[PDB]
Amino acid sequence: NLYFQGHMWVKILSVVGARPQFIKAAAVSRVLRASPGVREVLVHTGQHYDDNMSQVFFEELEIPDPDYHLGIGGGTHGQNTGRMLEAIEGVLLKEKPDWVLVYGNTDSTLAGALAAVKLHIPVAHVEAGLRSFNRRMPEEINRILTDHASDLLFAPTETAVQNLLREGIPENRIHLVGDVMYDAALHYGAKAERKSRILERLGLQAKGYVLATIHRAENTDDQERLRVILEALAEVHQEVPVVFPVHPRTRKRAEAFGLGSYLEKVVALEPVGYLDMVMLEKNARLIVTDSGGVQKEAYFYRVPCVTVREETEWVELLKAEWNYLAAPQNAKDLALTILHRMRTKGVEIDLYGDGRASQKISDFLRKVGIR
Amino acid sequence: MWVKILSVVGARPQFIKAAAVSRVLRASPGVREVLVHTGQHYDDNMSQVFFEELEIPDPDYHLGIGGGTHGQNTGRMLEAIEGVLLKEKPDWVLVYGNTDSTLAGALAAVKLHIPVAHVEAGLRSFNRRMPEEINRILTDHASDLLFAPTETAVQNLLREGIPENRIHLVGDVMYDAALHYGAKAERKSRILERLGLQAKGYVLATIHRAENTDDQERLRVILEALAEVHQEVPVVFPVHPRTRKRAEAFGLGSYLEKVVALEPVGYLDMVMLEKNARLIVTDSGGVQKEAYFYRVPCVTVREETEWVELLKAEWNYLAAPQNAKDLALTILHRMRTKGVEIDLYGDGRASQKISDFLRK
Ligand SMILES: CC(=O)N[C@H]1[C@@H](OP(=O)(O)OP(=O)(O)OC[C@H]2O[C@@H](n3ccc(=O)[nH]c3=O)[C@H](O)[C@@H]2O)O[C@H](C(=O)O)[C@@H](O)[C@@H]1NC(C)=O
Ligand SMILES: CC(=O)N[C@H]1[C@@H](OP(=O)(O)OP(=O)(O)OC[C@H]2O[C@@H](n3ccc(=O)[nH]c3=O)[C@H](O)[C@@H]2O)O[C@H](C(=O)O)[C@@H](O)[C@@H]1NC(C)=O
Ligand SMILES: CC(=O)N[C@H]1[C@@H](OP(=O)(O)OP(=O)(O)OC[C@H]2O[C@@H](n3ccc(=O)[nH]c3=O)[C@H](O)[C@@H]2O)O[C@H](CO)[C@@H](O)[C@@H]1O
Ligand SMILES: CC(=O)N[C@H]1[C@@H](OP(=O)(O)OP(=O)(O)OC[C@H]2O[C@@H](n3ccc(=O)[nH]c3=O)[C@H](O)[C@@H]2O)O[C@H](CO)[C@@H](O)[C@@H]1O
Ligand SMILES: [Cl-]
Ligand SMILES: [Cl-]
Repeated sequence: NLYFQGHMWVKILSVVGARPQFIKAAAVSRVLRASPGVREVLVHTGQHYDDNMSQVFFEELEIPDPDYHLGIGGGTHGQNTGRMLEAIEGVLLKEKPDWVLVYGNTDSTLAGALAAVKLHIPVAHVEAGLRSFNRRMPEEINRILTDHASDLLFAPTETAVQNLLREGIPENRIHLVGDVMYDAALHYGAKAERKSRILERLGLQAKGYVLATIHRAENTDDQERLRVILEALAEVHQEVPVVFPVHPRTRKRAEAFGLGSYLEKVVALEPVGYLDMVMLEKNARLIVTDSGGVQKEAYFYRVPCVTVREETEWVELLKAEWNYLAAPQNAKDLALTILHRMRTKGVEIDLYGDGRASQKISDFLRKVGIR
Repeated sequence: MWVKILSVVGARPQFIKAAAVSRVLRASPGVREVLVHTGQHYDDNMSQVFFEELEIPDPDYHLGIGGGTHGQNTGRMLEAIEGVLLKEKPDWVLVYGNTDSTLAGALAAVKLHIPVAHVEAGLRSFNRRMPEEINRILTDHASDLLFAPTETAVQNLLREGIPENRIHLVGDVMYDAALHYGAKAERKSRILERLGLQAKGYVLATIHRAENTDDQERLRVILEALAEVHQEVPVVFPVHPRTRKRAEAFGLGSYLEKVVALEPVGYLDMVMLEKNARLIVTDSGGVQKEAYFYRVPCVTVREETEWVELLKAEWNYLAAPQNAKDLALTILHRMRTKGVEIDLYGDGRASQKISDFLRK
């Protein structure tokens, strides 16, 4: 035996529930699965369950079948989170992992953190420390409580680091690693370029359209806010075609509120896969969204962005002038704002790291040691 | 115009706090209170006895959730509490202390955008293994109003970036309760008579922290320490059912027969035992304050406490359970001590301060 023979396994269990969590997990899981002395276990809470919200990401992003599908979703915050909490705990007692990874800030994120910390299993938070400072948002609650329940905090931004320090989280548990969604954009771009012909199937050409997505509860749960958004987009479409993959939350609200006819006024799609989405974003003249990740991706592709919200967690994008908030207060103004910004670019700047946040995270999990 | 306050209570120390605050809210103009009992504590001697002897109004809801894991108790409470909130739509949800019930109620509420107010906010053990440290950090960070009992708790909240306009130093509602119920206790408690004890003729012990009961070696040290003490001065020991169950589980039941072990007692009986003890040994949060209220020296069987002013003032002493004999001696040696004269925890109107803030 010449070389040193290591005898130590760590079991890392990831908890995912929703579309953006599968994307982040695809970047991180792949590095962990390739890491010596790492056994990864993946739990799918069931929060997102339609194939174009879940299965399609497992296919295109090459994620192994979850070890557990919990089958929980569609309910209230109370039912989803409550049921996930108890179910995730069951798994934890079975699998007895050394670390629990949770991602972003869905109800699934919070359920996993809570299930784990009370069993004294160390929680690590991928995308830690983002603040909208708007507690009406369920996502803000989620990230605050998850962060304060975590033993490791993988911040993507300096602002995120500052947020955590300001809430008394000790500096030694915080690591600025950048953003794994940039890793993912880099890792899957060639496959998107190879495999999507969404542009060919919509008869669209590069820079000849605007891409839009809207699903924030505060935008969809209010009939008249939603109307401002659908009406604005419809106005924009007369000037530049608007492509709009429509989230199931958004469709369900549009329907119940009777606003369905507005979707005839733009190029509305079922929700798309990541590969088609990359191609759509890459080639847009402008992106209008209330998504977190999409704001970032627009910048990756150096496409201008409008965020239809009263705030963003991703403030560096505003400072760099790649992003611009426009709250949905009236349709005329929203539309005018969109058309004006279609002519803009931000400044050249390198945000979100080197595309290897996944490797940093894996390295930090493996070397923390038994406290 | 009128204001609706829904209160969530699960366990014994929450009933006691609720009693103080309830009496004042109910009596207050422009206020309905709805009371939700999660079911976390359910034995008659941990729950009904408090409603009855403290004349707490019947809970509008009894969820009947208890006896399971953290994840079962909390996740079920979360769903069940939310259901009631959807029905009642209060202006404020009120939580107390730091049980699994506390967290479920806060979390149920904040996702419905109902303002949450934390009664007894900002206490910190800095021991993140305690399920109660997590409960309070998360509850505090989910709350809109923070009723701190001490300057330390104010400081703890500011250091975690919680804004000062949300923090009110109101003292301790458990002081209110002690003052209000003191006379009834005097009139109605016959527990000294029943147990054959004389005033200042025994030590009072309670023990129930998870780190003391789930850990066999810690639990053994404690029970062994108390049995040694009892040889010198009788030890009176109302045993938390968790503690009873863990002691039976680890085969330490016999130590309970070597002191004056009791089932858990009512508040009135407890006040009488506390008042008349030579010294109190506990790992309870509330009992360490109460010993101070009755100028009875306290020994706290833990590595830390949230109530650090009780150490500062020499009314309370830490004794971690490392060694049965070291613990027995520390207990016996603290018996004839006393702390300095100082007023902690306010004027006994913490509840009315609380009530005023809510109405305004
Ligand atoms: C506002 C907010 O809190 N957001 C949180 C939220 O994410 P988010 O708002 O980005 O959700 P979302 O837009 O559904 O997904 C985008 C992805 O879908 C792809 N995407 C989008 C549409 C589509 O049809 N196809 C497709 O592939 C896009 O290419 C893109 O890769 O949940 C996340 C999570 O917990 O992990 C948190 O990290 C977020 N926190 C932050 C701060 O961004
Ligand atoms: C350490 C810890 O986290 N503790 C938290 C915990 O309380 P605690 O540890 O005091 O539990 P506990 O000792 O059963 O009750 C004592 C009462 O029972 C009475 N008591 C006691 C024994 C008895 O037989 N009869 C009786 O009437 C006594 O007279 C006394 O009035 O739950 C509380 C809650 O969530 O509201 C938190 O505020 C506490 N946080 C703090 C910081 O003290
Ligand atoms: C509270 C929470 O965790 N919110 C997140 C959730 O929003 P999202 O709106 O998806 O939140 P939910 O998981 O509660 O789903 C809401 C509703 O969408 C419908 N539905 C959802 C999924 C599905 O596959 N099919 C379906 O029809 C159901 O009616 C369901 O009740 O995921 C988004 C990513 O896309 C995130 O940006 C949001 O932060
Ligand atoms: C996690 C949590 O919230 N812990 C609190 C809980 O501890 P406590 O130890 O009561 O915590 P639980 O509510 O989880 O109860 C633990 C176990 O005690 C037994 N049991 C409980 C209640 C009852 O009426 N009968 C019975 O037998 C059950 O086996 C139960 O499973 O209440 C204490 C008040 O006394 C508080 O100091 C603790 O902070
Ligand atoms: Cl979307
Ligand atoms: Cl007890």
